[PDB]
Amino acid sequence: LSAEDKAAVERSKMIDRNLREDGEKAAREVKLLLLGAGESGKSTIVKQMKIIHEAGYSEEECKQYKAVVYSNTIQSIIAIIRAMGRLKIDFGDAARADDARQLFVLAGAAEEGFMTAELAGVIKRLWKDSGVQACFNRSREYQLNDSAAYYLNDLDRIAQPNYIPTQQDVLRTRVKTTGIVETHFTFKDLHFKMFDVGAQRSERKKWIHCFEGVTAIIFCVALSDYDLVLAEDEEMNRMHESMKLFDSICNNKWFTDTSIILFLNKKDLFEEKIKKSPLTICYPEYAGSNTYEEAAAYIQCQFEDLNKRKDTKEIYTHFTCATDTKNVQFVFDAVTDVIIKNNL
Amino acid sequence: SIAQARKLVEQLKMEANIDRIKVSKAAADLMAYCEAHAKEDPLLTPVPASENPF
Amino acid sequence: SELDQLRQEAEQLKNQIRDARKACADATLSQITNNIDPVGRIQMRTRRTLRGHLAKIYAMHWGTDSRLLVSASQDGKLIIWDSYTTNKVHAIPLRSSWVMTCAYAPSGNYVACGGLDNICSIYNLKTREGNVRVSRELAGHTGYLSCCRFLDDNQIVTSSGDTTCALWDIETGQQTTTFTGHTGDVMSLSLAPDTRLFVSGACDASAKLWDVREGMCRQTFTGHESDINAICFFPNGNAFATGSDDATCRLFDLRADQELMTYSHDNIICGITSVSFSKSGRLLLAGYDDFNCNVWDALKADRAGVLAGHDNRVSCLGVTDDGMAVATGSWDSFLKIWN
Ligand SMILES: Nc1nc2c(ncn2[C@@H]2O[C@H](COP(=O)(O)OP(=O)(O)O)[C@@H](O)[C@H]2O)c(=O)[nH]1
Repeated sequence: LSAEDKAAVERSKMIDRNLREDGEKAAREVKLLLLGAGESGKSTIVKQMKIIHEAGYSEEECKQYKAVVYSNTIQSIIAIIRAMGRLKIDFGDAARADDARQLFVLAGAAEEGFMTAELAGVIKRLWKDSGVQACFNRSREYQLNDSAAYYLNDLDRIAQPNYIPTQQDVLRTRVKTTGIVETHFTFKDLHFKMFDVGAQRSERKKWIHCFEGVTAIIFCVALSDYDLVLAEDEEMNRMHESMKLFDSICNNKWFTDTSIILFLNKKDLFEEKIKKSPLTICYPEYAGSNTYEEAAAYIQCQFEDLNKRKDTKEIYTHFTCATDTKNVQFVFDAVTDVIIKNNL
Repeated sequence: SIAQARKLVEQLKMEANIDRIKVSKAAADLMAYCEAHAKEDPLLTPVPASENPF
Repeated sequence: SELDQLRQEAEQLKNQIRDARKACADATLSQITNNIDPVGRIQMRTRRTLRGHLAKIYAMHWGTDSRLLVSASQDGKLIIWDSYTTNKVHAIPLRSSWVMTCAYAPSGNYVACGGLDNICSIYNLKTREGNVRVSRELAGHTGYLSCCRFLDDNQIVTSSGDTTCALWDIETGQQTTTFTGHTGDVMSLSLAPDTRLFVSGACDASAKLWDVREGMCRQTFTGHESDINAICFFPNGNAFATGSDDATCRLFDLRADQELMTYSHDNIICGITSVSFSKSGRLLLAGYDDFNCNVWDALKADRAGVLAGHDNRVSCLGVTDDGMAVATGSWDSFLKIWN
C-alpha cells in the first residue's frame, strides 16, 4: 500500500492520455457505411474515395489486380457462352464452337487468371463473334458481370505481356470480399471513414447495430436491375429485393439519427437499357413514358417513399455512375456539403 | 448424393450411438456437484468482507 | 436406390436419437430439485468500474489469474485491466475496430480478438522489444468472428458467422480443423474445463458439442426458439447453459443428451447476450439487452437477483476462475466488477 507499484499508475495514466487524444480525434471524423445488394456499386464507391481523396492506385497496387482482371475477363466470356445454350443461340461462325471448347480447356480451375497468347485469341474470337454478341445483348436473361464488355473489348490491351491494370481496370474489378472493408480519407478539413461490410455473409441482424449512430449510410441501388430476376427464386425481381433492403435500412431503429443517402447507381447502364426494356417489368403499375427522365424519377420516388418517418428524415438521392471518378467526385462533394450542413 | 447421404449417416451414427443417461442421474449429479461446492462459491458465500480482492 | 438405403438409414437414426432422449426423460431437474434450500436472493454491488472505452464494449475475458482482464470495444482498442487497482496494463490499437470478441489466454502471454474483419488476431503481451503489435492474424473465416478461446498459447478455437468453428495453430497460423455443421451464425463457444472438447451456440437455435481432437460434432442440442448468442459450460463439464434471443437461458445435460431446464420470467422478453456460471455451478448469470444482468438459481430456475448498473445493454459477462468476482461489459463503454 502506497509505494513504487505506482509506476503502473503513471503508465495507466499514459495510456489514458493516448486513449483521450485518440478519442478526441474520433469525434470529429465522418463515418459512412455503404449498403445495398451485391453488385450495386459499393466496392466501386469505396475505391473511388481512394483515387479521389487519397493516394489513388499506384502501379504496384494496380498490378496486384492483374489476376482479378484476368479472372473477371474469363468469367465473363464463359458466362456469355454458357448463356447461349440456355437461350439457344448459334455462333455467327461455326468454327467458334472449337474456341468455346478450347476456352474451357485452357481456362482451367482457380489459381489466378491465366491470359496466354492462345487464351487471348480464343477469347478475342468468341467476344467478336456475331452469335456471342447476340447473346451478350440478351444479358438480361442470365447472370452477367457488369464489366464484361469493358474488359472484353479492351482484350488487346489486357492480354499484353507487359500489362499493368489501369485504375479504371481496378475500378471495374469484381473481387468479392467477405471481411468488412474500410478506407480512411481526409477531405474538406475533416477526416472520413467509409465502411463496406461487403459480402459479410452472416445474418445482417447480428452486426447491423454495430453501425448505429454512423454519420450517414450511403445506400447503393443498381437501377439497371429493374428488368433482372433472382437465379434461385426466379420470380423475385432484383430491384424489388433492393427495395425491401432499403425499407429495412431506412426505417431501421439503429439508424434513426443517421442520414440516409441513396445512390441510384449504374445510371449509365440504366440509360441504355431503358431504351430497350420497359420499367413495367419491374413496376407493372408504371404508366409513365419509358424514358430515362421519367422512369429514373419513378424509381427514385419508389425508394424515397419506403421511408415511413418521411416527416423526420430526408433521403438525399443522387444518380451516380460509380465508375466515373468525376461524377463520383462531384456527388460525393455534394454529399459532404449536405452532411456538413445537416449535422457536424 | 450417395456421398452426402453417407456423410450424414456417419454423423447421425456418431450422435446416435452414445452412452446416454437418465435425467434423474444426470440431475442428481448436478445437485451433487453444486451442493458439494456451495461453500467454495464466493458469489454464494459472501467471503469475509475486510480487504479480500475488492 | 442405393441413396434410399442411406436415406432410410438416416431417417431411423434421427428417431433413435429422438426416442433415446425421450426414454431417459424419467424425471425433471426441477422435480428432483424442488426440495432444495433456495439460494434466497443475494445482493451484489459494484466494487470497481473500468472507464476508458469510448464505443460500445462487445466482449471481455478474465485472465486465469482472476485479476487481469481484457475488454474489446469498437473504439478500436483492447484494454487489459488490473481489476484490483483499475490500472490499464494495456491498450492495444486494433488494425480493425469492428471487434466482436476478445480472449485472454490461460497462460497470460497472449490475448486475441477479431470481428467484422473475419480475422482472429493474436497479440503477444510479452513483446520484450516493448509493447504490442499483431503477432498473428488467423484468416480463413468468411464471416465475422463471434468468439474465440485459446486452448493454450499454441492453439485457439474460433466461432463464426460463416457457420463454422475452427481450431488454429497459432505458431504457424494455419487452420488446424474446421468444425462444420451449424446452419446459422455460430455466435458463441465454450471450452470444456480440460480443453478436450467445446460447445457452440448458433443462429439456428441449436448448440453443438465438438471433439476438438476429432474435429467432429458429437451431440447437437435444440430447444431454443431463436438465435443463441452466449454459451457456457457448467463448471463440471457435463452440462452447459445457452443464452438466446428468445428471452430464455437453458441448461442442457451432456450425458442425458438433452435440455434439463429453462430460465425465463414473464416481463423479460428481450434477448440474453451472455451467460456465466458461479464457481459452484449454482448460479447462472445472464447479461440482458435491457442493461441488466440477471442471476438465476441454476437448480431451482428462479431469479436469485439482478445486477443493475449499466446505461446501455450488457454485452459480455465473466466470472473469475476463483469465483471471487463478476465482470459485466456494456454498450455504455464501462465495465463493472461485481461482488
Ligand atoms: N457501368 C457501370 N459499372 C458499374 C457501376 N457501378 C459499379 N460498376 C460495376 O458493376 C459491378 C459491381 O460493382 P461492385 O462495386 O462490385 O458492387 P458491390 O457488390 O456492391 O461491391 C462491378 O463490375 C463494378 O465495377 C456503374 O454505375 N456503371
